[PDB]
Amino acid sequence: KEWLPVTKLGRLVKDMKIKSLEEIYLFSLPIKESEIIDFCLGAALKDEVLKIMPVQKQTRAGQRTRFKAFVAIGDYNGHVGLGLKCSKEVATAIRGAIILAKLSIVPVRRGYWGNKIGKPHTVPCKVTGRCGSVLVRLIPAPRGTGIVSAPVPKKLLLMAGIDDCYTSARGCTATLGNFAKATFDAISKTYSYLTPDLWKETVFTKSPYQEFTNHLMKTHT
Amino acid sequence: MQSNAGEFVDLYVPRKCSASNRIIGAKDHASIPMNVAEVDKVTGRFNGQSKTYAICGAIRRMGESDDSILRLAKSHGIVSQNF
Amino acid sequence: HGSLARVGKVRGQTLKVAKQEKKKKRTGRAKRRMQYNRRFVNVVPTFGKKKGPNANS
Amino acid sequence: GKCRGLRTARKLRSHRRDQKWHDKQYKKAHLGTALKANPFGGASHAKGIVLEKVGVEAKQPNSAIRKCVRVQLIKNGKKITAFVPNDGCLNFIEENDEVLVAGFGRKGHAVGDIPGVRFKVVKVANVSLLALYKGKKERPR
Amino acid sequence: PVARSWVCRKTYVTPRRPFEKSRLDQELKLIGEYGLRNKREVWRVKFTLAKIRKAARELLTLDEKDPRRLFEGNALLRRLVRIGVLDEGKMKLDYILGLKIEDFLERRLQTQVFKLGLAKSIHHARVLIRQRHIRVRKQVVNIPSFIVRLDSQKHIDFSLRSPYGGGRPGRVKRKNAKKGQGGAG
RNA sequence: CUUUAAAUCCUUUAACGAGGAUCCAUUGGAGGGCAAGUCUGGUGCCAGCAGCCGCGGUAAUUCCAGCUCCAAUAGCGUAUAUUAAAGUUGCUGCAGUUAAAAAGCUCGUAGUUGGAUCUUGGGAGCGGCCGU
Repeated sequence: KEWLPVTKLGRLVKDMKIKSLEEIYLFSLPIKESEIIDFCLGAALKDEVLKIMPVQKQTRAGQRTRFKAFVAIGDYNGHVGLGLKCSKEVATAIRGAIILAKLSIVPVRRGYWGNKIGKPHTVPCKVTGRCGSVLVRLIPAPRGTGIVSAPVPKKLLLMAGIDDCYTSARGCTATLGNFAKATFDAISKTYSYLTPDLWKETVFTKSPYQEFTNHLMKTHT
Repeated sequence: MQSNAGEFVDLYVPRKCSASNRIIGAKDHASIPMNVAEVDKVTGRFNGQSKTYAICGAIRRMGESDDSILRLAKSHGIVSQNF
Repeated sequence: HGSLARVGKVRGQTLKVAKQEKKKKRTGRAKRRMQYNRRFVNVVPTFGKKKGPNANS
Repeated sequence: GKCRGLRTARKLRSHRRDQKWHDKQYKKAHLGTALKANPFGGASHAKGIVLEKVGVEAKQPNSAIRKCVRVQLIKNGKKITAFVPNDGCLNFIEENDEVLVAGFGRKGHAVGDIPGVRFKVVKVANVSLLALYKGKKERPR
Repeated sequence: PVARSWVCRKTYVTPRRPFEKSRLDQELKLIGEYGLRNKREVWRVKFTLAKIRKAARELLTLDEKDPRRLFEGNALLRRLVRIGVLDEGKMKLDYILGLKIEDFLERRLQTQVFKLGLAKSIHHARVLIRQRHIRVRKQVVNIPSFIVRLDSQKHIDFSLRSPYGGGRPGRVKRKNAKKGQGGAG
């Protein structure tokens, strides 16, 4: 019940000294504790099992059926994850893919179609993502358009807090793993796109491994 | 990233490689913000203030990460112009 | 087996149960009101998986 | 495309025109062969006279005997195996009875079990085979 | 060569995916909440919005100070202000995009008769209108779809020729009076 | 009464006209795709269902029925031409090592596409070095 952090970054997060995962994602820090995302976005995180997929390896005697679970996670206001876990039983696969999704959550940059008034509602620019054959293209749309999409990326983009978006998939989208990964690769690349908004030369703030370098020496081994 | 009113609206301003000027994603785990210690020019001791250079994973696996820091330190007066 | 002589075998020999006398069902918006009042305003979140409308065992 | 010339409109058009005959759906619908060969002669339905009742063996894995009817049409005089759809409805069809025949669904293609049967039976002697099956109408005798 | 019109359009569009659980969920929410009778009734309000929305987006491609865009814009805004869907603070045509189906069902004369407190429920309100009880400026409106204007809202009340207003008592009361007098002698 | 050439229909209106308000809503489905029963009875690769994968060989969630549920609703199914879906005709925009696909090779006339290079610096004013 009482969480015990093993990594350096998890120890800072627990002690309320790094106070938002915006600060973690500024330094591209690998999150490997599951309870960092359960700490910050804990109440605004919702889980939907995209697919239970039975996979098999042919053995001396019959097949060894394991179950691959795709879980899409995210708060309906900034962040999405996509976790894939293969296990012998279905409950272990789901739970493991919830954890792997949480670890994997990324922030989505969201911009404006034309008029720049109120809160942002859409993808900031045309961003393609892919794995396998599946090429997914996310396109900025006007306010109230909804997510014009296939039901899988529609489910991730809802979870990303994107209200409005035009999609355009390509290749074998019927293979869900590739399609869910491709649309997750497409919203991954929103804060990896250099727009003119992001030209103001970088002011390098101090790392959480430097800001609290004197705290980490005593707080744990 | 202002709206019409002027409010800064995006949820974090991502770092940007000092060598290539290309932004560093939330999961580019081969990035490196390297702090170079400064010198009291008469003494030759650590001041407490330091220069901070960020590099994206792409340049690090490209093998150009050392020559980038070499230019950045030379372009900061750390390394001699002669060199 | 089963050439042209076995036509209507099963449809022929089904034990013809009479259709039960039923109270007539509402139509138009009345059905659709009854439907809304069943789906949303009644039920509260139950522990475990949600069952179907015609869930029987 | 492959020639991106500003004055390549007859090369781009005439190429598409030529390659469009390798499309199967197009060539079918734009030659006179598929239409002159079609028993219905490019109609939705057609009436024909029942001449014999046939028991067609299901393709395989599922092995039942599908009660179709060999039908001679009125318009062409062409001969057709038309599937009698619902359960035990071959009892509603005698010899020398006008049947309205329709397609099966797959637009001049065999559907599931039945091999070389492209058509189904809709009406028998100007009475719908559903009304006979449900027993809302009786056969005119 | 006859002297008839033939001009007619559809007012609805059937959705592409017929069995989306999330769509069937939200549309039956709209029906039950605003007391409609079929999915065509939601689909036609959705299509009136999509037309308005398509028009609004077509104007947003045109440059500012384009006389077509100013005239057509101001007209579309004034049309939405009149029917009481868009506020007079929000008559810039980028606020039409931030506009939902619920706001047009709010202006439905069934839902206004409910919210003005001269009907008990949303389902009662349709009965009253459909049984020609209510009037809008001495005009008996029989039809619940009447989009009530912001000009025309407070003039909604019972018809003068209806027993819920100052009208002749109805068929049931008049038979029950004749039964009450038939029983006594 | 009004309507109308004369009528009809609507509208208006006396009088009648609703409790199982019998004044009784259907048409298709309920394995998945695709919203909705592993409910009971019958049948036993038969009868049949099934656009597709498939269901039926005696526990049939798939047949034939009863109950129930789902969808659309005064409408709903079926057949067929056709449009989108089809970035599965590709101008936008597809492919061609191995999945179907580059001529055996070169020349070559139409066709198509074609290197760089020929007016620039100023004179004048307004607004707070810049913009018309």
